[PDB]
Amino acid sequence: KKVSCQVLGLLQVPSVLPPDTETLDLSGNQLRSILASPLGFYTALRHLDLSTNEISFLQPGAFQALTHLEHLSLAHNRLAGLGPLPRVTSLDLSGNSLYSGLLERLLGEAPSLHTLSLAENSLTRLTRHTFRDMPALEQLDLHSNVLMDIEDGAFEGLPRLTHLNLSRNSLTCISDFSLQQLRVLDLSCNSIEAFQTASQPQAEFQLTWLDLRENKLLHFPDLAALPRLIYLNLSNNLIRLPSQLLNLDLSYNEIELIPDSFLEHLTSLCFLNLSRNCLRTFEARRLGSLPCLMLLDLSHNALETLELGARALGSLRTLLLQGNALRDLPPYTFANLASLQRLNLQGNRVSPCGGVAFSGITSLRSLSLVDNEIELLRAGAFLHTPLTELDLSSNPGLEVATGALGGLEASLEVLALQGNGLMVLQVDLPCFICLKRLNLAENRLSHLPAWTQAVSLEVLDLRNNSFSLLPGSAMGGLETSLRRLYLQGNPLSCCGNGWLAAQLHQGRVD
Amino acid sequence: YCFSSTEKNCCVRQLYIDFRKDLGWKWIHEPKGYHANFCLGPCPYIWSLDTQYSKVLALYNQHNPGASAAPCCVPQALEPLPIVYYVGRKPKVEQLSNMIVRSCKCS
Amino acid sequence: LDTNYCFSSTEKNCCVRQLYIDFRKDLGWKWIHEPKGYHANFCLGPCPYIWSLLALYNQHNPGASAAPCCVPQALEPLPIVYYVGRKPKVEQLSNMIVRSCKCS
Amino acid sequence: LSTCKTIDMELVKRKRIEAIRGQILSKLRLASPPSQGEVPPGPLPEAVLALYNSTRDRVDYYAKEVTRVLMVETHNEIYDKFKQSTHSIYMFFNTSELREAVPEPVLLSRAELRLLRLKLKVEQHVELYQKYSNNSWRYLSNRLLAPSDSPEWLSFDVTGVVRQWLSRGGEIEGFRLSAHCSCDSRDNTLQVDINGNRPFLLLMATPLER
Amino acid sequence: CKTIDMELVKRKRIEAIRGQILSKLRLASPPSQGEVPPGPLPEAVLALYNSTRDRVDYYAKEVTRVLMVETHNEIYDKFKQSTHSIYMFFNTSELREAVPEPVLLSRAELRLLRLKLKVEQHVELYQKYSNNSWRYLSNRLLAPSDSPEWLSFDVTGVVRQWLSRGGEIEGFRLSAHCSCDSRDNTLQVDINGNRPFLLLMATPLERA
Amino acid sequence: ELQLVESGGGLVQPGGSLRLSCAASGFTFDDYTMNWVRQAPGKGLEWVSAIRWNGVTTYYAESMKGRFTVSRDNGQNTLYLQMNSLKAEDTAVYYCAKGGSIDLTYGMDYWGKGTLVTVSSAST
Amino acid sequence: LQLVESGGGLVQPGGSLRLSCAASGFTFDDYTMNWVRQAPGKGLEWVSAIRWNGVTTYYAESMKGRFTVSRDNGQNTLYLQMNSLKAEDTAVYYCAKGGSIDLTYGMDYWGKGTLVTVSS
Amino acid sequence: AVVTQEPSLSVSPGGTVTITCGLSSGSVTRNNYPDWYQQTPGQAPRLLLYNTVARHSGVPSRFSGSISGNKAALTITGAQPEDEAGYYCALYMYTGSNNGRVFGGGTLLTVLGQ
Amino acid sequence: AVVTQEPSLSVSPGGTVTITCGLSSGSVTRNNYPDWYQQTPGQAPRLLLYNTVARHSGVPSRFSGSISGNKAALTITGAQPEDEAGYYCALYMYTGSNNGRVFGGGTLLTVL
Ligand SMILES: *[C@@H]1O[C@H](CO)[C@@H](O[C@@H]2O[C@H](CO)[C@@H](O[C@@H]3O[C@H](CO[C@H]4O[C@H](CO)[C@@H](O)[C@H](O)[C@@H]4O)[C@@H](O)[C@H](O)[C@@H]3O)[C@H](O)[C@H]2NC(C)=O)[C@H](O)[C@H]1NC(C)=O
Ligand SMILES: *[C@@H]1O[C@H](CO)[C@@H](O[C@@H]2O[C@H](CO)[C@@H](O[C@@H]3O[C@H](CO[C@H]4O[C@H](CO)[C@@H](O)[C@H](O)[C@@H]4O)[C@@H](O)[C@H](O)[C@@H]3O)[C@H](O)[C@H]2NC(C)=O)[C@H](O)[C@H]1NC(C)=O
Ligand SMILES: *[C@@H]1O[C@H](CO)[C@@H](O[C@@H]2O[C@H](CO)[C@@H](O)[C@H](O)[C@H]2NC(C)=O)[C@H](O)[C@H]1NC(C)=O
Ligand SMILES: *[C@@H]1O[C@H](CO)[C@@H](O)[C@H](O)[C@H]1NC(C)=O
Ligand SMILES: *[C@@H]1O[C@H](CO)[C@@H](O)[C@H](O)[C@H]1NC(C)=O
Ligand SMILES: *[C@@H]1O[C@H](CO)[C@@H](O)[C@H](O)[C@H]1NC(C)=O
Ligand SMILES: *[C@@H]1O[C@H](CO)[C@@H](O)[C@H](O)[C@H]1NC(C)=O
Ligand SMILES: *[C@@H]1O[C@H](CO)[C@@H](O)[C@H](O)[C@H]1NC(C)=O
Repeated sequence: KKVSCQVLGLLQVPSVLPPDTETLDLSGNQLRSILASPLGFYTALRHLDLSTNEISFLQPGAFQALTHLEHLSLAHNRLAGLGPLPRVTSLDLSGNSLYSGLLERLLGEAPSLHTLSLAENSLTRLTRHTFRDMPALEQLDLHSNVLMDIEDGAFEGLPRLTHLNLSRNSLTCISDFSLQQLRVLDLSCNSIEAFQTASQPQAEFQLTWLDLRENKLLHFPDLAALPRLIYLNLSNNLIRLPSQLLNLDLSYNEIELIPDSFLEHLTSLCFLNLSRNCLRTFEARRLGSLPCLMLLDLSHNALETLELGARALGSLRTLLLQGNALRDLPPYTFANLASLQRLNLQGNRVSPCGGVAFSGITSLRSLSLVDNEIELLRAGAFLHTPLTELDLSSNPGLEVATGALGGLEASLEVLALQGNGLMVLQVDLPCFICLKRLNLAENRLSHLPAWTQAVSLEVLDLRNNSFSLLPGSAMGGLETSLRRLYLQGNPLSCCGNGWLAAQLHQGRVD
Repeated sequence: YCFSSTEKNCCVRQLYIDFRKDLGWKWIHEPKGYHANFCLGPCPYIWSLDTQYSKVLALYNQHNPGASAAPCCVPQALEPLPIVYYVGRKPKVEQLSNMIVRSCKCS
Repeated sequence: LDTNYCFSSTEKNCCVRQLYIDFRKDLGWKWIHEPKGYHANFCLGPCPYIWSLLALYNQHNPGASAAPCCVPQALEPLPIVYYVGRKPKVEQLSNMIVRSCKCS
Repeated sequence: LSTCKTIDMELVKRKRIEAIRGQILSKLRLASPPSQGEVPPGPLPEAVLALYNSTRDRVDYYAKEVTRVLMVETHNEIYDKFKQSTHSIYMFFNTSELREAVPEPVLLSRAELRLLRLKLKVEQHVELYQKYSNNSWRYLSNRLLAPSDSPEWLSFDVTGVVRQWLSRGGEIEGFRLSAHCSCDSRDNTLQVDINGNRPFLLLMATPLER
Repeated sequence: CKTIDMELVKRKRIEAIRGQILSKLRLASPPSQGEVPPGPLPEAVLALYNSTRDRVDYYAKEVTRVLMVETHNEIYDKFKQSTHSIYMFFNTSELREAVPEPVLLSRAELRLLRLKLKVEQHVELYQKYSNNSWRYLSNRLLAPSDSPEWLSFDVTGVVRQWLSRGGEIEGFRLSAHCSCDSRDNTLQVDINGNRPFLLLMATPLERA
Repeated sequence: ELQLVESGGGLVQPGGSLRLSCAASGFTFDDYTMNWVRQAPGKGLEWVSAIRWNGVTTYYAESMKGRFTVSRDNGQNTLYLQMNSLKAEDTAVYYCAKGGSIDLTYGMDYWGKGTLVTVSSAST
Repeated sequence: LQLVESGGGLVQPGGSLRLSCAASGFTFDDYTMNWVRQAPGKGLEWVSAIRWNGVTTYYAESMKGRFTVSRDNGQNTLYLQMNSLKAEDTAVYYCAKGGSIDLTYGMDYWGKGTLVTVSS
Repeated sequence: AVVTQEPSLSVSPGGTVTITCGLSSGSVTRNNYPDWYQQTPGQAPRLLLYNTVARHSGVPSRFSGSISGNKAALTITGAQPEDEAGYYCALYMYTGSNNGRVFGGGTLLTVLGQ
Repeated sequence: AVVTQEPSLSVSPGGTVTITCGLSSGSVTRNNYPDWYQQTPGQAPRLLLYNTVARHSGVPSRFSGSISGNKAALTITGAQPEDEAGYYCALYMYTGSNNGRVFGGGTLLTVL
């Protein structure tokens, strides 16, 4: 009942195929016309596919002879006529160059379709008379169109429309929303500058998905009439900020301040990206704010001061704050918070305390302090912090004190010290049994602690160092757990030690 | 056409400025007012397909002629305005370039 | 500000940024025989109001557009050679290569 | 979903009002509008009105002062050597007056030589030349004047040579407007300009105060 | 501040360029390459593209070059290349075979190849009349240069009138600029008095 | 002014020869093409011949090519059409026409009065 | 293009003298003409000027009236008749070709100069 | 090739009339330069139109010319009663072995004076 | 008025020096056209600069004129031993009854 003609390329509809065939795929062909006489011979057809063609003529009675036709795919034809479709559930009209004005004459009566796809066409206006006599639609696909205007009653002929894709359009201003049955809306890649909804609706809306990304929205739109929304992408717009939302993407905007009242009604969010903005002040002074935020991204902003409240932002897991311009912070800025897991402070010049203090959090797992210009490291920087991932890379002139890593022996897994330029390391590497990967590229290190006992190290980086002699009496540890070894860039003498050449055969790499 | 109609395209709109009334100024003596005008009308970025209708290339024509990523309705031809005003007790004639908008284009 | 100032030196406001369009790789075309591609460039960056602060503001007019973006000022043409059926055709498209930007 | 079709005219109107107010105060390099207390409330003098009427008629960001310099009287002995003939007219400018007009050659931005053409019956081709020290002339420009029954002002773009006059120029340097004498036939200037009012020089320059 | 993304602006510019190329050519679809010749470009088309690329509305204008009538032709017996002037005559029938209707012409460019100049030379372009008269067209002050340069004259109205009201042979005279003091001679050298041509950009008849 | 006078027309036997002359004043032959046209009595005009400003290249009708010759004397400021071996259908009023330019284009601006050339073997 | 001057010599106090200046290589009708003097061992002193025709003249204040400058363009000659010459007028006198028809553009070329000595 | 031209036409005074001349084998282009001449019976022909559109000096502005379809058309708008004459079209082509002009049988355009 | 220069100066060869010329009464402008002449002793003076900027034909590009403050300046960059000579300034102003030129006491520039 299935005949595949995707590889086969022909010029007309075949007539030698068995009639009982239910699924026909005539993609990749060069048909130019459809006639009723060859098409009605396959009455038992259930699915028909004819995409990537050049069909320019459609007989009105060609599709009428197939009562069991379904999944109609008229994609990619020179259609720039059709009769009623009694039992077709799926329609696809992608790449057929439908302009605003052909759909009224082409579409007759069809109250039994589920999916209609008018994608990749040249539709300019969605007139009220474009959609009619089709109250069964549930999937409307209108992306890659050239729509600028939609009338107030254009979608009134679709009482059960739930998913609507209007991506890659030119829809500009939108001032009224009156689609109660809509569930999914995709207004991405448009020129929308304003998004206003109805005021005091009779019934609450049912929208649960909304893209407003890649637009020109100057303000955060008023979505108080959309209580069922769970995902909201507002990225790549120009929001300058003057109940059941979960995902919010406010990236690539001109957000300079966060209003307190805007934080009053913002609750139950789980995911949040607010990266690559120009924020000034971010203080969570209100009690009970941000109850269940599982992620919060504040990277690539210009925050100079932040004052997070006590026992307010406690459920956060992943935090990024790279690129900010912080000057002075209290040492207990992060101590009052409950269960931070991953903290990023790259390019913020945050000075650890001796015990901003980081040892006050017993739930922290990853911390990065790249390019913080730390001249000298405190001994009690991580005395009580069970950190597993540490990144103090790109810190020239850094001096490592004795016992700088206090209680990281049984917790630290990966450590990165790239570009630090350490002349000597005071950290006893072998006793870190839980360490797995190490980065020491671009440094002035000439000697390393003696590995008396084997460790669980897997990645060791030694770029641009001054290691000339590496005897096996000290470095010879962890010879069985080593998987990747790197030795380029070191001025190693020819056959100066002999252990590296012996271990290069097994348990080491180039 | 679009000089006295609210149609949605990048057009110049006539706007007369009266320094005595519109701005309440008492230091400019001549001219008492001028046609400043303003560009108005959204220039939507018309997304492109390899195959498209022939009646939509006009939407390219007066919606994205320069093929910019973020087009604006910006003036194309401007006309300078001369003014006369007094500095201290000395009169002065100055010529301010690019004041009178007479054509707007999407760009 | 033409291409000479921004092709070698970075600058905070908007100007011409490089963009070489290749008809095979960047666009996907076998019908444009010549050229293989061209430096279209684009205008990118901000333009503050002049009282909030140059060659960019030579044709500036805050009272014309609602918000002053910046648009190309000099737009060099592009000639192409392409086959229609079997006949070669050389055609000149105007305003195809961005050369200088200006706030407006 | 309903795309808006009503554009609020008053909001954009006030936005452009504020924008042009800022623009006027920005090109004039003024933080505040000036004070009329130190202004005699006089109908503007005839010279300033002549300036404004000349710069209104037709043929950098900031505002630029406009000053006219009247071409030296034909009765002066400068024109005794260069007599107004049937093939050429001479327009000499006292460059000192150009320098009290524009104090610095760098400040000059645009200079136009202004003539007032009377009624013309046949289309006339004219050439404008600049006087050198050694009684030679460099070609500057060509204008084709279509015939008309009304006097009209004519502008010649002479910004570069006027800047050269301000920097390196002499005292009484000037221009010559001749008929286009081709290599085959001699021609005459049937064109009649007033007083050989008289031609002048309009200078748009950046003031030294701003 | 910095709040724009490079990649999105770049890709939007790419798609806008695609739309612009398809729309300026009035192309609904990209041309199919089924009926292309199986070889490289001909010499005439390559020379035309080179001349269009050389340094001297909205839709695409078809470009066609028409070389001037060769200096050995009878027409130059009456108009000999004197010391003070050179003559360049064009067969307007070729111009109409290039541009079928006068209204379609968008710009016409008289192109010259000046060889070398030790001193700057003021030259002037005239067009020819039927009654052996010459009307002034333009004036250029050629600066001295040690390399051959391609000179451009905007003769759009002249060639449009030739397409409408012109005879078989219509042309120009390039003469050294004379004043009311004395007479001069043409010291610039152009090839064949290759030879100067006319670059015409006109709206194609199919897209008219 | 602008004047072309013609002479040489008359009555001859068939197969004879004439030398039609056209003297002009008011313009220069050095700038203009010169044309000979004929009009048979009661019928329409018929272009006969043309000659450019110098006289080295000439154009003819193919009912007349070889049988007719055209020449110019710019020094004498005159134009000649020498007709040899006239058939019966060669009787016509011949017109001397100035041309608009050096080409065979720009039309035939000013025409002469013409000479009525008659060919007939019939006696008086 | 050269200038030759003559007439210098010994003059009694309160005397009379007529300097002469003749040039070649250019035209007197095109340029103004200047007289400069330089005391022996001291600085230059601009004496006088005359424009292209010769009807209007310019003089220094210390010697105006006592000096009469004149031209004759027919034979390209130039004169500075010094009447009521005093005891402080001894100097080398240079006849100079100016740069234009006015006192501007500088004395473009200078002559060798003639010594005028006043003494008893 | 022969230049076909329609034999005779009648136009009311003040009306608009069109005279067409064509090739039997080919189409009249501007390269086949049409020249329109007017002949009063007994007088020398007068040039009206040259180079398909251009009017000779002295010819009224009511005479115009164009290329209509595949023929050359002379249009008289507001036919004055002194426009009754023989109208001839001379087309520049390549006959036989050389270039030359060919006349068509002109229209005896008669204006219905009474 | 009286034109004032410095009596004399010295410059090392290859350096940059500035000879300066002023009025006692008021300022100099370009309207008070400074002409700069050079005179080797026993030789007629030679014009160097006119109209505040322009060099005479044959004058090397070392000499450059300008208006510095209230006075007119001739700057020599990269001096050479043949530049040791008397430099004079001619200012065009209204001198007394008529308007004309006036000279100043020239600077005997001596290259070290
Ligand atoms: C200006 O260019 C014109 C063309 O661009 C020139 O017209 C050409 O004139 C020559 C002779 O002077 C002709 O050569 C003759 O060709 C005929 C056959 O011609 C027929 O076929 C062509 C092409 O289909 C058609 O256009 C003609 O009307 C004829 O129907 C042969 O018998 C000989 O080979 C003879 O050489 C050209 O055919 C003709 N080309 C045309 C009319 O397109 C014109 O001469 C040029 N003017 C000057 C002053 O040089
Ligand atoms: C070109 O324009 C110039 C100014 O626009 C003209 O200069 C004018 O020349 C006349 C001479 O006929 C002067 O009239 C005299 O002025 C003095 C005052 O001079 C004051 O300035 C000089 C410095 O230049 C200074 O040395 C004096 O002490 C003064 O302080 C009066 O005292 C006389 O009585 C007489 O009126 C003009 O003053 C002068 N203009 C200016 C603004 O100074 C020049 O003549 C014009 N060119 C031509 C060829 O005419
Ligand atoms: C709405 O349509 C757009 C069409 O662009 C969809 O976006 C594309 O989705 C496919 C598969 O999900 C990706 O391969 C493309 O890269 C996407 N393109 C762009 C430009 O985003 C979008 O997924 C659709 N939305 C819904 C909810 O179906
Ligand atoms: C939101 O849109 C941006 C594009 O602007 C995209 O990068 C991001 O992945 C989207 N958010 C989610 C959760 O996919
Ligand atoms: C936005 O957040 C979601 C949360 O899962 C993540 O998948 C996505 O990659 C983020 N996009 C950007 C652009 O940060
Ligand atoms: C006159 O001086 C100018 C200075 O620019 C020079 O170019 C020109 O050749 C000179 N002419 C004569 C005849 O000396
Ligand atoms: C066009 O120029 C190229 C060099 O860029 C050259 O290789 C080619 O031969 C030229 N074409 C012709 C027809 O001369
Ligand atoms: C030549 O013809 C043109 C046609 O435009 C006319 O303007 C000009 O006066 C004529 N010249 C002569 C000398 O007849």
